[PDB]
Amino acid sequence: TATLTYPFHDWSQELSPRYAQLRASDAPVCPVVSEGTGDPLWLVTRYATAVKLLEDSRFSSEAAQASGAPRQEPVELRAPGTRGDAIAMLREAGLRSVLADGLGPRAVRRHQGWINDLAETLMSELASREGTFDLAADFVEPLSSALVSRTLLGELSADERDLLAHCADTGLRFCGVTHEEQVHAFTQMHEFFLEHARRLAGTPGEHLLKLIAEAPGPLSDEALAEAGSLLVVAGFPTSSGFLCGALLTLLRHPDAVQELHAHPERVPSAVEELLRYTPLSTGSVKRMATEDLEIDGVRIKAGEVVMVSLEAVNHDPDAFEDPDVFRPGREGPMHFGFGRGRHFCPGNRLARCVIEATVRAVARRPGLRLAVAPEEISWHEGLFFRRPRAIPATW
Ligand code: HEM
Ligand SMILES: CC[C@@H]1NC(=O)[C@H](Cc2c[nH]c3ccccc23)NC1=O
Ligand SMILES: CC[C@@H]1NC(=O)[C@H](Cc2c[nH]c3ccccc23)NC1=O
Repeated sequence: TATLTYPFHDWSQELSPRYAQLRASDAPVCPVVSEGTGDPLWLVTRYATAVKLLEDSRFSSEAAQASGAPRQEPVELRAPGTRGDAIAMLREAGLRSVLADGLGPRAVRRHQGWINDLAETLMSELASREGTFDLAADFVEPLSSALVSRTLLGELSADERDLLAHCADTGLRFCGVTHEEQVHAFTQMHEFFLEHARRLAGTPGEHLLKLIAEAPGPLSDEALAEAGSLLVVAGFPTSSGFLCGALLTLLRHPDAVQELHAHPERVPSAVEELLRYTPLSTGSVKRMATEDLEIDGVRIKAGEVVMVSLEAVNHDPDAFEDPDVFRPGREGPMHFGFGRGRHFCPGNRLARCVIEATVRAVARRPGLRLAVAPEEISWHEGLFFRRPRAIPATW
């Protein structure tokens, strides 16, 4: 119909041109309709409006996650009949900030050493390869797998890692699998943690699941299972998608990489520019109005859901001059790659650490290049978190 359906099917790094058109329109909030559910939704694409939305206490993230809320995703992201309320269930047990605690600066200082070791080990193995090699399979996959085992869940079997990864790729989708396959993904994940979370949390290590389980009524197995599913969904396809996308951005900008090779102290700024420039989610961050309000003049009624596309905001020319240029020296406002306000990614420091290690491993080795044109890269169509099927590269 004449109301836009959402999302915009921009599964590659080419952002849908619709986002810029909506940004330039006379509306600061645009009504859309969910393709997967038919629910009405509002969509924000301007940086200035997005700041107002994500800093407004009248907009609730948790209320937008509740069953029956208008939503963009085709299937509810919980096992049927369960809360799907992991952060609140941790808060209920007295686990104030266990998430941010176990992912903050002290955790980076524990893990950054082996993270950089592993990035170097992986890249050094690639430096010995002939012909074309795959940076997705042979760099991003082992690095992200080690990240999830060592920092989030505990030492996983290869079969366990393969299983959780498949559940993430199957359930976190707008399309490409059946309804039944999508629910079975969130079923199989929840069933998986109900049985194995206690054992995983009990092994020696610093992993977040152990911290959650071993912090001060006892922690129910349903809450520990909800925490496991939370860490997979929030930590696994995001890190793997982003690292793949960041590598593509670097390979597409050899002049920038040459600068980082010569001046490695500029890597942290390049990390921030990657977080702004490289797209990740194909949907949007969402919030529910808990009372009638106006945002930039547009009246929103209690119960309505307003979305912000982080990609659209990160490419807003009102915020970032030449927004479609990858400019590591950039000194613009804070990017939205980790969101904004109360729900700012609590994994942001760990993510920055793994991104930095990846950038350094690339910048240290001149000659790395994409083996084919960018438009020939194949993409997993329909994922919430963009990811190419492979990244063929050569020296
Ligand atoms: C490059 C990697 C990552 C990116 C780009 C990213 C991005 C984001 C963004 C944009 C949000 C805000 C969502 C919103 O406002 O509704 C968020 C929230 C969150 N992130 Fe990250 N993330 C990454 C990695 C991770 C990792 C490794 C973890 C580890 C578990 C993690 C855990 C979380 C959690 C639990 C939330 C929910 C916070 C809340 O709703 O209050 N993230 N992330
Ligand atoms: C993480 C699960 C849960 N659900 C939410 O809608 C928000 C936003 C969010 C952050 N990371 C995601 C990965 C996949 C889907 C949604 C999200 N916060 C939550 O904690
Ligand atoms: C539509 C299905 C799913 N629902 C969400 O709430 C998150 C919000 C979000 C936007 N960009 C991100 C990057 C990393 C982690 C979370 C997010 N995105 C989704 O795609």
